[PDB]
Amino acid sequence: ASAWPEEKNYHQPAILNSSALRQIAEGTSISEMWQNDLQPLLIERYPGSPGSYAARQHIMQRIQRLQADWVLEIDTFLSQTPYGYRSFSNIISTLNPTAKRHLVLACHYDSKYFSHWNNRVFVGATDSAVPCAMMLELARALDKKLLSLKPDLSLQLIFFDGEEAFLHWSPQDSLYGSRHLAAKMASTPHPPGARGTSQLHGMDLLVLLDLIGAPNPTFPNFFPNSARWFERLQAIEHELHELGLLKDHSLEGRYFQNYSYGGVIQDDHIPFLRRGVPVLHLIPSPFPEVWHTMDDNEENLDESTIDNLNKILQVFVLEYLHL
Amino acid sequence: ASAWPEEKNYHQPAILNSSALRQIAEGTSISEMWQNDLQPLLIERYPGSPGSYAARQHIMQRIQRLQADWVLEIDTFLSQTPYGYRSFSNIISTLNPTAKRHLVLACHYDSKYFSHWNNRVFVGATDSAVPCAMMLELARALDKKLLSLKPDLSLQLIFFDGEEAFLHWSPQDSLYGSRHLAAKMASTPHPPGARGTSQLHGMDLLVLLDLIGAPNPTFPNFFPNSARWFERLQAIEHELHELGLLKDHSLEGRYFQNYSYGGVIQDDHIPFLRRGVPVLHLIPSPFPEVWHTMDDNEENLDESTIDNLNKILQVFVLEYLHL
Amino acid sequence: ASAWPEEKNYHQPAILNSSALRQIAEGTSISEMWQNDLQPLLIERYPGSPGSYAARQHIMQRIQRLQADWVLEIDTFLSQTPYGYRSFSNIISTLNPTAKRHLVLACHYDSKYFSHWNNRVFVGATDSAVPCAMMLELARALDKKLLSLKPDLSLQLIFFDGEEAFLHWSPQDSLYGSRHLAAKMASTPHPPGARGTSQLHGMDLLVLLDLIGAPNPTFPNFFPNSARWFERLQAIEHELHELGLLKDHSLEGRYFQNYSYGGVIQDDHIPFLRRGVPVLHLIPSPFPEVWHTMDDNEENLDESTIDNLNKILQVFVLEYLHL
Amino acid sequence: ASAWPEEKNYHQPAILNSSALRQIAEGTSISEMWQNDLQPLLIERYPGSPGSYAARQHIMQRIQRLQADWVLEIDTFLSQTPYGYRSFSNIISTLNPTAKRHLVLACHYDSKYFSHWNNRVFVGATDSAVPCAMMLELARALDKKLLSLKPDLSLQLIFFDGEEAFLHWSPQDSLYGSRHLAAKMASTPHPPGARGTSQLHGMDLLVLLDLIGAPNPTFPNFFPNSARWFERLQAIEHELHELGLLKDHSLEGRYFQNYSYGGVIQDDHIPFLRRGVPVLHLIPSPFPEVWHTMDDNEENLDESTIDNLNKILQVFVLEYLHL
Amino acid sequence: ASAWPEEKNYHQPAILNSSALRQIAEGTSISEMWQNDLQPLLIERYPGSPGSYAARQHIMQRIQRLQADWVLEIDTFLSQTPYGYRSFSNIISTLNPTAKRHLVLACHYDSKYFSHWNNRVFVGATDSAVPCAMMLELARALDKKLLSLKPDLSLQLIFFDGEEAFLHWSPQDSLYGSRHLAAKMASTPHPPGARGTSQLHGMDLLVLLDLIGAPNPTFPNFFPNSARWFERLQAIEHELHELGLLKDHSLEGRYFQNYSYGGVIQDDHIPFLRRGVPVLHLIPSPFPEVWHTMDDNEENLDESTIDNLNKILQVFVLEYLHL
Amino acid sequence: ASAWPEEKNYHQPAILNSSALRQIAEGTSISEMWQNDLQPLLIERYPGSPGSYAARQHIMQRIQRLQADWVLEIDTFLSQTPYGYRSFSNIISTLNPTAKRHLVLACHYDSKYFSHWNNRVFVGATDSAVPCAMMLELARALDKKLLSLKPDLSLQLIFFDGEEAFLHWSPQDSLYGSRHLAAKMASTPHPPGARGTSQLHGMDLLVLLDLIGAPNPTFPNFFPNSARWFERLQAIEHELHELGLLKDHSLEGRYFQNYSYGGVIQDDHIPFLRRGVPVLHLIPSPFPEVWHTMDDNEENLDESTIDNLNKILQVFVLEYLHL
Ligand SMILES: O=S(=O)(Cc1ccccc1)Nc1ccc2nc[nH]c2c1
Ligand SMILES: O=S(=O)(Cc1ccccc1)Nc1ccc2nc[nH]c2c1
Ligand SMILES: O=S(=O)(Cc1ccccc1)Nc1ccc2nc[nH]c2c1
Ligand SMILES: O=S(=O)(Cc1ccccc1)Nc1ccc2nc[nH]c2c1
Ligand SMILES: O=S(=O)(Cc1ccccc1)Nc1ccc2nc[nH]c2c1
Ligand SMILES: [Zn+2]
Ligand SMILES: [Zn+2]
Ligand SMILES: [Zn+2]
Ligand SMILES: [Zn+2]
Ligand SMILES: [Zn+2]
Ligand SMILES: [Zn+2]
Repeated sequence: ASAWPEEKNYHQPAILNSSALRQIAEGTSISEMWQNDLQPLLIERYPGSPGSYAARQHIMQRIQRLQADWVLEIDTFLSQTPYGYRSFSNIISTLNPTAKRHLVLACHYDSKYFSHWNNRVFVGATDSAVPCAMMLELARALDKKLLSLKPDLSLQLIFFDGEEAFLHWSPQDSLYGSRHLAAKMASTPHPPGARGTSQLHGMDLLVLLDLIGAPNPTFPNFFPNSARWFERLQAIEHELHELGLLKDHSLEGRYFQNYSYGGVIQDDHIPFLRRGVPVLHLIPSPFPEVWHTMDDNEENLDESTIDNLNKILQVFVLEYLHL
Repeated sequence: ASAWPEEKNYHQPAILNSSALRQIAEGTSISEMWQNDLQPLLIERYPGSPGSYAARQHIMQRIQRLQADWVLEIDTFLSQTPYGYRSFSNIISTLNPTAKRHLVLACHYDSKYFSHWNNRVFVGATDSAVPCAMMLELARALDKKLLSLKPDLSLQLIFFDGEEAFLHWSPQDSLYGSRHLAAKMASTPHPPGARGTSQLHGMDLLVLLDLIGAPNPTFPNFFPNSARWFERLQAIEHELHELGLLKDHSLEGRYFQNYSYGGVIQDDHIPFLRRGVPVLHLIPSPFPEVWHTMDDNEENLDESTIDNLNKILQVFVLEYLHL
Repeated sequence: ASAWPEEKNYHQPAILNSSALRQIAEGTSISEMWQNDLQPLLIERYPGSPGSYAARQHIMQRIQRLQADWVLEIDTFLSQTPYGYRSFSNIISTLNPTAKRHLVLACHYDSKYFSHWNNRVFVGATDSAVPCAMMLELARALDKKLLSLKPDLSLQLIFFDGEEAFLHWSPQDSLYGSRHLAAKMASTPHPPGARGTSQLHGMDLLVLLDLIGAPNPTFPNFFPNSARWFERLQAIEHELHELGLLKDHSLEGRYFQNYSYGGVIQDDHIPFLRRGVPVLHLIPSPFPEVWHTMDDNEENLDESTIDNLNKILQVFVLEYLHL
Repeated sequence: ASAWPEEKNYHQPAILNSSALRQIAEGTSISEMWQNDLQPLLIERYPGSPGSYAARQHIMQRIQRLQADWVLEIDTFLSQTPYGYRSFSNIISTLNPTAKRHLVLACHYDSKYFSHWNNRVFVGATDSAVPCAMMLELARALDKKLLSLKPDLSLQLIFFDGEEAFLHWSPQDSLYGSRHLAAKMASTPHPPGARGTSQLHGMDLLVLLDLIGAPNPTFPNFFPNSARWFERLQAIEHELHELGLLKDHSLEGRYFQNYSYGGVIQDDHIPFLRRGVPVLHLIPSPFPEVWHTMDDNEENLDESTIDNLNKILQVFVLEYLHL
Repeated sequence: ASAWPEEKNYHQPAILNSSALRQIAEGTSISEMWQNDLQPLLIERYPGSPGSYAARQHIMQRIQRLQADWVLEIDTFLSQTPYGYRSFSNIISTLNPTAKRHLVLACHYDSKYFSHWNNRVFVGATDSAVPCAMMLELARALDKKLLSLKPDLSLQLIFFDGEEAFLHWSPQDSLYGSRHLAAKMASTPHPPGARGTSQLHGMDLLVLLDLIGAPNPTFPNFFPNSARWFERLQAIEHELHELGLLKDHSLEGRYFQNYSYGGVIQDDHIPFLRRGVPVLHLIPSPFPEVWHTMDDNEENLDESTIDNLNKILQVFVLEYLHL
Repeated sequence: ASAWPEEKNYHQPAILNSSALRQIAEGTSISEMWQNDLQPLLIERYPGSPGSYAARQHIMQRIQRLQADWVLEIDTFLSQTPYGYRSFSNIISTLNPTAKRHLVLACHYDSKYFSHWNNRVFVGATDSAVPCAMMLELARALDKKLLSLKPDLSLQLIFFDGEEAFLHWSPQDSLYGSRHLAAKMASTPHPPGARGTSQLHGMDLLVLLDLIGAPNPTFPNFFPNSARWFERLQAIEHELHELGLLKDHSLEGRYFQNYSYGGVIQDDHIPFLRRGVPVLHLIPSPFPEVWHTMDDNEENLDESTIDNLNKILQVFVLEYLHL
C-alpha cells in the first residue's frame, strides 16, 4: 500500500522568530481558562456518574463555540469492571477528518472513584482537569490560525474516559477508554476507501499530558524514537526565557531536564505505543506531592507554571503544523 | 429492565391456520427471485474485487425500494490476511433499530478466491448466492406485514463479507466478517443509553443459511438449546405437504429429519455461539456434491427445493414475530 | 518414576449374581428419598442466596446421620462475575481421604438465577435437585456395605456451586466451582507427602449426573476412553429388566441405547477432561422438554424412571469397589 | 503461479480395471510382512528407550534395501515432559523431494510408557506396530511401479515419535513429534527458493493409520473436505469383494460403513488439521477391546483383516498417483 | 463499603521522638541474631531437600517461643519444573488473622540448586539467609509491643520457597511459591464471610527484602505509589545517624539514595504488582559482588551494615503500626 | 541432565599485560576494514532484495578466506508479514561446532524498507553495516590465535535477517530472525546425543552490537546479571587510554560511563532474554542523530570512534577466551 505512513519520520518543524513568539504570549490568558475552562470541571466525575455527563457537555460546548471547523465524535462502549458492566464515552475532536495525517493531543477526563473520606470529595485538579483546560485554552488562543485550514496534515484532540482503576490497578482494570480506542482505529481503514492502511498509521505523534499543575515539575525523556522532538521542547523553553516572555521562571530548575528515565509509567499511551505509534509523554517524575489525596484541589495549583506551559505548548503545535 | 435479556427463553410462536398458509404459498414467486434477485449475484465476488462492490450495490438497491422502513448499515473494516492488509464490508438491514430485541437472519455474500481453472470462473451458486436471494425475496413477499411495525421484537438481516479462507483454512484465515461484528456488538450498549446490556444480548435467535440450492438436502439438529425451534420447522414442513402447497416433495425425502450430528461445523455462527447466542444452523450434511467445484453453478440448482424452502421459512418468521 | 496413576486403566469390576441383584433392588426406597432428600431442595438457591446456605446444611446433615466415616470439606472462594465479585462454596464428601484412588460421583447444587416470571420461581427440579437426592439415596442405601472400608480405592462425592451462567453462557460466565476445584486438585500433592503426584491423578472416573428426572431419557456414549464402563451400564440395565426388578420399563425403550454422539455438551466435566481425567457423563440428549422453564417442578418428575436409575447406579458402584 | 496449493482441490484418481486389481492382489504377502516387517517391532519402545533406537534402525534398514530412490531424514528435537526434558526423533522418508506436492501416509512408532504389570510388557501390537508394518509392506509390494517416478506429484512416508502421553493426556502431554513437525513444515519454503509457499501447503492429503489389526473394524468419515476420498475407499472395498479377492469378508461387516461422526478424536492429525491440511483419518470407532491393555499382543491380531486392508490401500495409492 | 481497600492509600505514620529511637537501638542484638537465628540457616536447602525441612523447622520454632500470638500456616503445593513434578512449601506467620489489613514483610528461604563446584557448597548468605534472620530478629525484639495487638491493622511475615530457577530463569522456572500464593490470596474472601473483597486486597504494603548483608549497598526507589514510604526510610536513616546510633556509617554513603531506577528487577513481588499491590522493594543495585558464587558465605558478611538496617527497619514497623 | 550449564556463572577472564595490549593495537587496521569489509555492504538490502543475497555472499566469502576453520550455516525460513508471506535467511558462523559452550557476537544485516525519499536510498551505515564489518575485522585481526582451537569454550558469530519492521513496529512486525532462531536453538539438543540440554543452554554470553559508528557514543549498563562484564569493558577502555593506544580519546568522553538505564529498547536480544541467556547489549543512548534518515551514510561515520571500539572489543574476546 502507498507509503505515506513514512512521512512522519521525515517531518520537520517551522521555527518562529522573536516577534512571533511574543505574539503568542499575548494571545493566551490563564484567568480566562481558570474561570471559563477549568473551574466547571473541579467536580466528582468518575465513569457513570452525573458528573461524567456534565463534564462531557461542558467540553463539547466550549469547542462548538469556536470558529474553526471542528468535527466531534462521541465514542460510547460497554466494558466489564470489578463492579460489573458499565458504559464509557471517549470524546474526539478533529480538524479535517479526511487528511491522512494528524498531530494528536491527549489527556483523560474521568476522575478516580473514591468514597467521601473525611467528608471530602476527590476532584483531581492535576489529575487531570488542568490538562483538559490547557487543551481547551489552546484551541481558543489559536482558533485564528487553525481556521486557515477551511504536507497533508491537521490536528486532533482526544479526551479519554476510564483511565483510572475502579478497585485495583491491573491490565483488565485500567485504561478502559484508550484500550478500546487503539483497537478501533487499528481496524478502521484510512483515508476513506483505503485498502492497506489505518487510522493508527495516521497518528503523527501522540502528546499525552497527565498530572500537570503542581509547582516545580520535572519531565524526563522517556523514548528514543521521540527524543528529537522533546529536544525541541527544551529549546523553546530556553528561548522564551531569555526573551523574559515567561513568569517566576528560572533556568536553574527547568521543566524539561536532560536525563532519560529508562523504564516507563503505565498510562493511556500504552496500547498505542505497542502498535508502533510515537509518543511524547508529558507526565512528571516524581508525581505531585498531592497525588491521589483529598488535597489535589484548586488551592494547591500554581497559576504561573500552568501559564508558562500553555505558552511553550502553543508554540510546538504551531511549529509542528508549519502555521 | 436489567433484566430483559431473559425474555428470548420464554418466547413462543403464534401458529397459523390453514387459510393463511395457503395465502403465503401464493404470495411468493421463485421466478421473480431468480431473474431480479439471484442472477445478478452469479459473479466473481471475492473480498476486494469489483464484483464484491457490485454484489453490494445490488443487495442495497433491492432493499432500498421496499415499503417497510429498513435501515441500512455498512460495516467496513481492515484486517490482515495471508496476502497482507485488506478491507471488508458487512451489510446489515434492520427494522426498528431501537427495539431491544431482533430475530436475525443471515448468510455470507463473498465468493471464494480461485484462479480461473480450465478457463472457468467460480461463482458459488449454493455457496452462497441462493441464500442472499432467498433473504432478498422473503423481505419483498412480506413487505406487507413487515410494514405493519411502522413483545418488543422486530427483525434483522446480516450479509457477511469474508467468510471463506484466502489460502488455507485456519482461525486467522476465515470468518473475517463474523469475527469483527461479534466483537463490535458485544461492546455496544443496547438499547441506546443502557449501562449493563449489549446488542449481542438483543439477538433473540440466529438463523444462518449456507450451502443451499441442491436437490434432496437434509439438515440435522445441531444444538440442544435451539432444539424446540427446529421442531417447529419439521411441523411447518409436514403441514404444507398434507395441504398440497409443496412441489415434487415427499415425506420420505423430508428436509428436517429429527437426527443429531451431534458435533459441529465451522462457520459464521462460531464467534456469536461462544458468547452465548442461540443458533439455528441451516447448513446441510453432507455438503452438496458440487461443493467447491467449477460446477457449483446455475445449471445444477433445483428450482423446486428452493421454492419449498422459501415457503417454510417465510412461515417461521411470521409465526416467530406473531404476525 | 511413580507409578500408581496407571492402576485405573487395568481396573475390572466384580459382578453381582441374581440374589445380590434382588437384595440391592429391595434395600432402596424411592419414597424415603422423595421426602427426606429431594423435597427440601426444591427452592430458589442461586449463588449467594439464603437458599444456597440452606441446601449446604441439608446436604451436610443428611450425610452426618450415617454410620460410615464420611469426611466433609467446604471449599469457599471468590470469583468475578457479570455483576461483580461474589463468593461460592463447593461441598466435598470423602471416605478414606488418605487412599490413593477414589471413584467420584458428582452433580451441581445451584439453581439458575431468574426473575419471578408470571409471579413464579425457578427451582430446577431435574437441573439438578434430583441428582443431588439420588446421591444422598445411594449413600443411605449402601451405608452398611461402605462402612467396611474402615487395592487402595474408595468413594467420593462432589456437589459443585456456580455451574450455570449468571447472565450469558461464556468461558468466564459458567462452571465457576468446577474450573476452581480442578485447578486446586492439579496443584495438591496426593497422597500426603508425595513428591510427584496430585489429587487430580487420584480420580479413577468422574461420573457426572445432570438433567435427570424426566421420562424416557436417552443417554448417548460420548468418549472412546470410557466406553467399556458405559457398556457395563447397558448390561446391568438389561439383566435387572429380566428379573422383574424394574418398573414401567421396556427393553424397546432403554435409557442406555448405544449411540455415539461425537462432540461435547458444555458442563462441569470440561475442566477435568482437558487434563486427562476419564469421564462418564450422564446427561441425556435431547434435553428434558421443561429445560430452563418454570415447569421444571416436582409435578413433571417421573417417580419410576428415577427409582430405576437409583438401582442401576447402586449396582454399578458396588461392582466398581468389589463390595 | 503460486496459486498451486489449490490443485489438490481439483485432483482426481485414475481408476484401475478388473485385471489390474487381481495383479495388486496377488502382489502382497501377509506372511512376509508378518515375518520380516512386523515381528521385530513387537517390543518395548517408549521414547528414549533402547527399543526406540532399535525400532528406528529396522524401519530405515528395510526401506534402504528397495530400489526406489527413497530419501531418508531424521528429525531429532528436545521437549519438556512430566518427567522433565527428553529427546525424540521422527522418521521421514520421501520420493522426489523437489516435487511441489506429496501424498502423505503416516502412523506413530513409539509404544506407551507403563511398568511391568503382572510381569508382562506392553508392546502395542495394534497401537501402532501393525500400521508401521503396513507402510513398509506397501513400499516393497509396489517397489517397481514407484521406481517409475524417476502432474508434479509424488509420495512421502512419516513415522511419528512421542504420540502417547507419558503421564496424563493434555495439550502439553501428547502429540510431541506431530506438534513439532507441523510447525517446522509451516515455516520452511517449498519448493526450494520459493518466496511465499511452504512444505505444509504441499501436503496433498494426510492418510493417518492408527489402532488397526483387530477383527471387524468400523471406520467413520470424519471430515467434509475428504469425503469424496472416503467414497473411493468404500468403492474399492466393494469391487474387490465382488471379484472374490478378499478373505473371510462379509458385505454385511464391511469396514467402511458410511455412517459418520460426530466430533473428533485427538491424534497426530490435529496440528496439521487446524492449519488447513486435508485429512483422511483411518482410526476406527469404537476402539479395539484390547485398547491400552497387556493383551494388545500378536495373539489377538486377525491375519485376514489386515491382508484385506493392505490390498484396499495399495489400490487407493496407485489410483491417487496415476500408476 | 466494601470500600475499605482504599484505606491504605490514606494511611499515615505515628513518628517517634528521640528517646523512643534510643530504646529501639538498645533493644536489638546483632550477636543473638547471628548465633540463634542466622547460623543454623547457612546450609544447603534447595526445594525438596533435607536442608529445606530443617530451615522450615527452625523458622517455626523460633517464632513459637515468643509471647506474641502468632498463627502459623504451611502452604504446600505441586508444580512442574525442568526436572519434572516437585513439591514446595511456603511459610506464613500472622498476627490477628481476622483483621482486615496487614502490613507484610517478606523474603525467600530456598537456596539455589548447584553442583559442588571445587568441593564447596552454596549456601546463599545474602541470598537470602540474612534477610530471614533479620525478620526473626524483628519479631523477637518487638515482642512486647507486638503483644499489645492482643484501626483494624496488624502484622504478617511470609517466607517464600522456590524463588530461584532450577535451570534457566523463565516464566515457568522461577517464583514458584510467590506465583502460587498471589493467585491463592486473590481468590480467597477476606475478611471471613466477605462477599466482594479478597486477602490480596488486605495487603497494605509488601516490603520485600533480598540480597542483603554485603557492605555499602545502594537501594533505589522503584515505584511512584510507594515513594512516600521510601522517603520515610531516608528520614529514619538520617535521624539515627545524627543522634549517634549508627556504626561505621557515613552520610556520604547512606543506604537510601534518592536516585530512581525505571527498570524492573524480576523477584517474588511481580505476581502481586501485576494485580495492584504496593511494593517497597529492598534489593540493592548493583547486586553484591559475591552474587551467585561460592563466596556468598558468612565471612564476606558485614556485621555493622546489618545492625544499622535492623534498627532502621524496626523503627519503620513501629511507626507504620502506631506502637 | 548434566551440570555444565552452570559453568558460565563461574567463568573468569585471563587479563593481558601492557605488552600483549600493544600487539593488539598494532594488529588491527581501520583502513583495511573500511575498504574490504564495510563498503561492499553499503547498499539496499531489505529482506528478499537482490542486495540481501549479495550481502550474504560478501560476508561468507570474507570468512571462508581465513585459516581458522569456521563452519557456516544458512538458516532460511518463511514468515507472515504486513505485505504477505516472505523468505528470510540468517547467517551463522561457528568455531568448534561440537563444544558444549560458545561466546556469541552478533548484529543484524538487513536494511530497513523505505521508499526512495528525495531520490535518495537508505543504506543504514550505523544501522547496522558497521557492526557487520567490525565482526569481520575481529575474525581477521585474530585469525591466528583462534586457530589454536584446532575449558570447552569457543566463539560464535550471528548476523540476523529481518530485524526491522516492514511497516510499523509490533511483536508480529519486527525481529523475524531472532525470534525464529531462539526457538530453534531451544528445541535442539546440545551437544549431539544429549537428552536434557539445548543449544541455547550453550550460549555463554550474547554480545549484541547495534547502531554503532557515530561520534561520542554513551553506552549504558542495562542488567544486574551481566554487570560484571560491562565493568570489564570500562576497565579495558581506561588502560588503553593510559598506555597511549587510543586516538582522539578523552576520559570525560568515556564510551562506557557509569550509567544505569531502565531497560529495553526492543532488539534481537529480547527473545533470548525471556529464556535466560545473559546479555551484553552494546547499543547507545541517545541513538545517533542520523537514525532512520537518509544521512545515515558513509560521510557521517567517525573513523577514530570505530577504530577505538575495535581495539577494546578484540581484547575482551581474547581475555574471555584465555587467548
Ligand atoms: O502507578 S502507575 O504506574 C499504575 C500502576 C501499575 C502497577 C502497579 C501499581 C500502579 N501509573 C499511574 C497511576 C495513577 C495515575 N493517575 C494519573 N496518571 C496515573 C498513572
Ligand atoms: O448448552 S450447553 O452447552 C450451554 C451453552 C453452550 C453454548 C452456548 C450457549 C449455551 N450446556 C448446558 C446448559 C444448561 C445446563 N444445566 C445443567 N447442565 C447444563 C448444560
Ligand atoms: O482418547 S483420545 O481422544 C485422547 C484423550 C483426550 C481427552 C482425555 C483423555 C484422552 N485419542 C487417543 C488416545 C489414545 C490413543 N492411542 C492411540 N491412538 C490414540 C488416540
Ligand atoms: O525503538 S525500539 O525500542 C522499537 C519501537 C518500540 C515501540 C515503538 C516504536 C519502535 N527498538 C529499535 C528501533 C529501531 C532500531 N534500529 C536498530 N535497532 C533498533 C531498535
Ligand atoms: O536477574 S533477575 O532480574 C532474573 C533474570 C531475568 C532475565 C534473565 C535472567 C535472570 N532477578 C534475580 C536474579 C537472581 C536473584 N537472586 C535473588 N534474587 C534474584 C533476582
Ligand atoms: Zn490518578
Ligand atoms: Zn465455501
Ligand atoms: Zn440449567
Ligand atoms: Zn494408545
Ligand atoms: Zn539468587
Ligand atoms: Zn533501524
